[PDB]
Amino acid sequence: ATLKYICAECSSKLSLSRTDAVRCKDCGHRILLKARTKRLVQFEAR
Amino acid sequence: DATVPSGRPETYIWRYLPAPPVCIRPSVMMQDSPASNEDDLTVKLTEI
Amino acid sequence: DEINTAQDKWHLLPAFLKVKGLVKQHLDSFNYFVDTDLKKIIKANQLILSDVDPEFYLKYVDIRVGKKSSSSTKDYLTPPHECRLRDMTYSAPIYVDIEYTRGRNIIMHKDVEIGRMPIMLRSNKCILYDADESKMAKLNECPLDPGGYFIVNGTEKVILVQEQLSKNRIIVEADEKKGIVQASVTSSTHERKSKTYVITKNGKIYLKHNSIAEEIPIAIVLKACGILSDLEIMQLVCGNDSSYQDIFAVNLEESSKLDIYTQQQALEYIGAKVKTMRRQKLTILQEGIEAIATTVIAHLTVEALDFREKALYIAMMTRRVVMAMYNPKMIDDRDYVGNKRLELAGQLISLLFEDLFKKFNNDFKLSIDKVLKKPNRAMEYDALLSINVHSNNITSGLNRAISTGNWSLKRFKMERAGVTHVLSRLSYISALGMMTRISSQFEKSRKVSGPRALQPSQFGMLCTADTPEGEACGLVKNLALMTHITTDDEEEPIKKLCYVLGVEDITLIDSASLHLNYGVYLNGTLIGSIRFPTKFVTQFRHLRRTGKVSEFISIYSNSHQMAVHIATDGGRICRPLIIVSDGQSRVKDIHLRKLLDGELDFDDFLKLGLVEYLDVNEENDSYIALYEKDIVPSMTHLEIEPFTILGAVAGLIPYPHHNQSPRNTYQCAMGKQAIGAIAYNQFKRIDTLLYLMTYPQQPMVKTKTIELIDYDKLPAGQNATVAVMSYSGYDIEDALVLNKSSIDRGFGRCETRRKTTTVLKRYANHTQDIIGGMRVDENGDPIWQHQSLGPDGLGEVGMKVQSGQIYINKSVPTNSADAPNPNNVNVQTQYREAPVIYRGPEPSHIDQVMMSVSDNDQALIKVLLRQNRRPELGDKFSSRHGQKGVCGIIVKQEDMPFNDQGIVPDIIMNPHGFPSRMTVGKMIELISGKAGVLNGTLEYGTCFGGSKLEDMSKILVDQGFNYSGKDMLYSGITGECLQAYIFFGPIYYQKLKHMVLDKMHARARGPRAVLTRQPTEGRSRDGGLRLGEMERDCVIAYGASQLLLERLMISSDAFEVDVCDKCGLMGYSGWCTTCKSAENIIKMTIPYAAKLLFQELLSMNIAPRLRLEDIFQQ
Amino acid sequence: MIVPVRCFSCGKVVGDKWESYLNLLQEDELDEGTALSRLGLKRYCCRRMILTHVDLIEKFLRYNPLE
Amino acid sequence: MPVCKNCHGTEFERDLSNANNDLVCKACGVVSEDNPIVSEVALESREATLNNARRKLRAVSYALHIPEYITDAAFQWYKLALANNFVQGRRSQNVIASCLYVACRKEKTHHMLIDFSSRLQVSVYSIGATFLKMVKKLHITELPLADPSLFIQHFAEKLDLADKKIKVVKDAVKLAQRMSKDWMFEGRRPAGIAGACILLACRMNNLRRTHTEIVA
Ligand SMILES: [Zn+2]
Ligand SMILES: [Zn+2]
Ligand SMILES: [Zn+2]
Ligand SMILES: [Zn+2]
Repeated sequence: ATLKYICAECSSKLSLSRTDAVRCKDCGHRILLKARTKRLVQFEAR
Repeated sequence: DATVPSGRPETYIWRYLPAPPVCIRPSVMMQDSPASNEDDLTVKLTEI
Repeated sequence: DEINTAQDKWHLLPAFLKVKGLVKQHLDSFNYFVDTDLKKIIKANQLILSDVDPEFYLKYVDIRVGKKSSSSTKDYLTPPHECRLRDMTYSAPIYVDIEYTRGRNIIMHKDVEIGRMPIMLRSNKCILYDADESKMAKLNECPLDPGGYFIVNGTEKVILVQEQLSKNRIIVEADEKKGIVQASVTSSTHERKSKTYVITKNGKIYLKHNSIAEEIPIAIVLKACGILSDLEIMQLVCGNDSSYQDIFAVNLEESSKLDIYTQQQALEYIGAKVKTMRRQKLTILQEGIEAIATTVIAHLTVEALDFREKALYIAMMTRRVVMAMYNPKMIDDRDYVGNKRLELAGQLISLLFEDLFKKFNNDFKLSIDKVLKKPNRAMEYDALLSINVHSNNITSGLNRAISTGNWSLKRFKMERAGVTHVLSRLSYISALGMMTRISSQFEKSRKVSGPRALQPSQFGMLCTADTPEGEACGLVKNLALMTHITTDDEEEPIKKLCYVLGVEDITLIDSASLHLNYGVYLNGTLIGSIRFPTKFVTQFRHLRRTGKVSEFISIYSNSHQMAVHIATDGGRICRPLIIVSDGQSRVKDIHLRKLLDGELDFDDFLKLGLVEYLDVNEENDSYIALYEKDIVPSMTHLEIEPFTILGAVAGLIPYPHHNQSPRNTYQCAMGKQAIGAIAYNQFKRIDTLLYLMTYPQQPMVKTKTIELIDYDKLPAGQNATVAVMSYSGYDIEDALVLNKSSIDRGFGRCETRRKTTTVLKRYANHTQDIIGGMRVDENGDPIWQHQSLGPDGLGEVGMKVQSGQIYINKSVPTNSADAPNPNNVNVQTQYREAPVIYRGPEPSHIDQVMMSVSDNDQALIKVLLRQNRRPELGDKFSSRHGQKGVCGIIVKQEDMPFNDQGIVPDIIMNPHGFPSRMTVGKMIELISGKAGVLNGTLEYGTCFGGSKLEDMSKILVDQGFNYSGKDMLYSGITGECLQAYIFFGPIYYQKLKHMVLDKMHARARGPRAVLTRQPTEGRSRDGGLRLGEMERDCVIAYGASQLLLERLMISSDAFEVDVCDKCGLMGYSGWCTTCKSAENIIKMTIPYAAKLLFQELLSMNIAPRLRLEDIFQQ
Repeated sequence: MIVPVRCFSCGKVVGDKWESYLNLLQEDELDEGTALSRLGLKRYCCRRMILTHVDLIEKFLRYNPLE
Repeated sequence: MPVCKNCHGTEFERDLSNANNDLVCKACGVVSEDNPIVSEVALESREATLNNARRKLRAVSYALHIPEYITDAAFQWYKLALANNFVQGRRSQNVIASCLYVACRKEKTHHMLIDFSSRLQVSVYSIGATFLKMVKKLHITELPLADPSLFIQHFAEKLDLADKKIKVVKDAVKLAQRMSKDWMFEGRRPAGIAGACILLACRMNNLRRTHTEIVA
């Protein structure tokens, strides 16, 4: 959710330290995305 | 014609070798890391 | 509804493809490999011993993939799509049993791992193999990827099917001057080897074999072939009376004038003139030194012990060459497929593999050597796990190979290039598009006119549409929909089986023979030329379609050449269609109800003897009709369907048969470049450059082929309302023109997912690289030069991100580049940072970023950007019909017509496009479309068929539009009746690559190349353009000097050189440097390119010392 | 991906009808245009997109992040 | 590094926007350059044996699938001891081994000496002695430190079954560090206490495995 990133398969939210671990907690799976901010953004529809 | 320099066709065999200026054939730079790209003339004559 | 001959045949090709997949050609090969090949390939070398240790050996037995003997299917392996993100190679380890010797009483087997095999998607051993819609989902990959390609390093590559000149059969080609080069070049396992033959001069004919010395009188060799006849020798190759009598005899003359009785003489004339044994095992130096190689020099094909087989074979070669050596034509040309046998992916992988593994074993001997050098105590200890250290040159080397595109074969020392490609994903079509493409090779230099024409025999067995201009090092072709490529079958059964028909051994034959009937040939090898050819062929072809040796192992006869041919050869093109039974088909029209019922399958026709695969030569014998409507009892076969003629891509063309082939060419070549759905997996995969379409739509009309490849489920294009008119005289040539507040309403809208990748690599300095950032001065805000990232200091999801800024910050240490020592105190803290700017001509967004790692345990970030391009002016819209066009001026709304329902002709094309370029299929297709929208149907109109036109009129007239597409309209500007009715109605247009916004490029002052300091090359790196010779010479003819003096002088390289009148050379500053001078120098201007030219010259030995003159003073 | 809100020419609201259309196709076996005939599209331009526009977005949802 | 010819600005910003690529200081407005130049497109006593050194190294190195990286790192160490002439009078295997070993130890990656020593006849007092000696002649000191938390992962990859193991892994770790806490961790092989915790949590995982399969 609000926190930093997500698994690939687990879709399990997780946060991480630096030079820490590539694995998530629950997944024996590696790759992970980065969650979208709470920061406001803008488009214009036209 | 033998005016001076051409001082007779004792020129036409190599007794001394002009080395190409560095500016002509640069060793490609190190470009992010320790990999340093050679250049053939540099390498060949530098074996000469 | 009873089944109808008009309707029924159509269900076949799909039902044909329903089971046997669209691409088996990369599949069943690769599958065949992982069973047949390796189980045989090691069975070649199962045993190795170094020269030492009388009692030792290493005995191979088992080869498998993905089974350690636990379960049947591999228990687990990494998911392929997931792997596509990790940049790994998607592969399975090898498991191998070897029982072997080490020391007293061992002879012990285990399961061993030589390494991993780079497997292929949707193979036997694939994960996705037998996967239904769920393992798809959970395994995060689209069902509709056709498969049949490899993936290595996370990129995606395909072995392109390599067409190879057919191998090991006699080809003889007449040629001007010369004397008609003949050849047969044979390869089996070891030693692919070529032997040409030809006349030298004026009837005087000799052997060239690069093995032999050269130029050997042939009939002399024919004696050396063991036949002593000297009568039949003529009589065999010659004929009876006719012409041939004299023609060959001159040979016999010069054959007679020297020697005779080969038994020593001739034979050891060859052993006398020949290359040496190459040192060792010249113990065979003899008269029979050649007698060994007499069998093996040219042909591995036969060998055996006495020569009469091989002899009479060679004689037969002599026959055909003296035959048309009598008269031109009457010669084989390399055009028809029968002389070109392509070989699919699987076989190539073995050929490559077995030699890799070859080098492996060979050096593994060398490995165990250093074990048995020095016998301290008792050394056994198997030295097996040393296979690890010695492994994976097989594995990783093979990766490097398949990724390279260049294969090095150290057995043959033969190296082929451009063997693979990056899979092209611009569409869904593109994927399977470059799959099922065919590369050519060889054909000497280009100017030979051979690699040019597209022949009649090409019918149905190669796409009649796309053969694009990418010729270069080869020739690109395509399979049709239905092409089976029959692999090798087997030999001995057909050999002794033909004998079961009662054919006679060569040995039982009358010497003078060829007079009687025609001939029999196995793969080009004659046996008896049995009597009674017809009923022979009938029975045989029957036996195939009935009891044995199905598919190929075909038969075809000849008159001109008296023969008949049966081959087991692999790598051949085959096509199905229906045998006529007497006057009509074998299906009896009720059997397709016995098909559509659901219990038939396919090949049931084959095994039950209805239809089967064919061949060029084969079908060149047979007689086929088009439709069941036209059928004659004199016929033989009949096609299932006409529309199998065009291939996958070409099937997209609606009503192809109404359009000139020049159009189907460009339309196929471009169609692969359209943009659209890709695949369901879309948004979970990350590509370097991957387009898409915002609102895809089904093309209003269907070509039956589209339903076959499941095309429309992945549409690429727009179903558009189009008028044909001259409106807004911007139209002119091929320029289209659009509607605003349509594209505004949305239309044609695009997104481009691009990517950037960064490998964080650690350093022997024991110092990694840091991703930190986000300085944020003033507390005010992260600096606009940077900003934009987030607390992590990396690009944020979904943010407008602009040129000059950084979406990813990579930094390495400055001391990281150098040689570390284990002496340190505090600061690694020095970091040279090279955060990569996103350059570009417009805004962009980041919707995905990935922090992940490869096998080697080092941090990695591969991210992607997307920007939605509005299909603005300059872009390329096409017709799917062969109209390549660029959108011109865009019109707001009010203008362009409306008419009765006020519909707006969204895309208004040009009249002069069609007629003089002449393509009616688009035009009629329109009518088909405006029909389709009525009764509310997707509509056929497939090739040679589908929807008739005449009905569609009645289909419109009831709803009250013209029986043409024509209609009144009203001036978009002036608002009144248009003078001429306008054909228009909905059609389907699409947007290609070549977005204008990429290619618009300009350079004010850009970089200069290290060497020439001029305008760095191309686009990308940076700008600057190319004025070449041919273009340059133009400006001469205008007499303009100053355009040159500006052009190749000032703004190319603006440069001064310091030169000296005395001893003219190029110095600098204050010296001529040959003469210590500081005086005579004249500062002046020359192209820096020119200085470069001098110094090069003068760097070699030469001097163009200059002379100077007053510019003024006359 | 979605029914486009309006057709590229008419610019009548399309979106409303896609749902109800598919409803009228699944239940109530009935002819395509005849449906749209009483569904309120009397002009083909609009009509195509109802006859057209394969619905992908669900075929995407297979790959949704949470699965 | 340089400074403006006039404004005496030392801070240089290179505008790549317009594709001129022109560097100027925000203090002047004058570029100091035009169009930056850019690139385009074994007989020795020691060095031959160095090609041998990487060769044998690179060969024997990744048989364990150790990082291509770390191998490169250790090579320079072999050159280091080569300078000290530590490489003279002893079996090359014991040397090349120790060389690699100091790297992975320094990088604290999951391998064990007793583990790594096995690719030969080694009594492990051989290599351990060697490594010990090159330490006597090298002032490299504290870096090679160890914990089982490394090893247990690479162990689990050999333990099969499912991913409860991973859950179990977290089990062992809390176990492990507690055993480090309970002060019995010291003076014994990391492999032993490692497989110890692995067992104990597998017994916590209600599975049937064997000490054999563990010491494996
Ligand atoms: Zn996870
Ligand atoms: Zn001078
Ligand atoms: Zn409309
Ligand atoms: Zn300045």
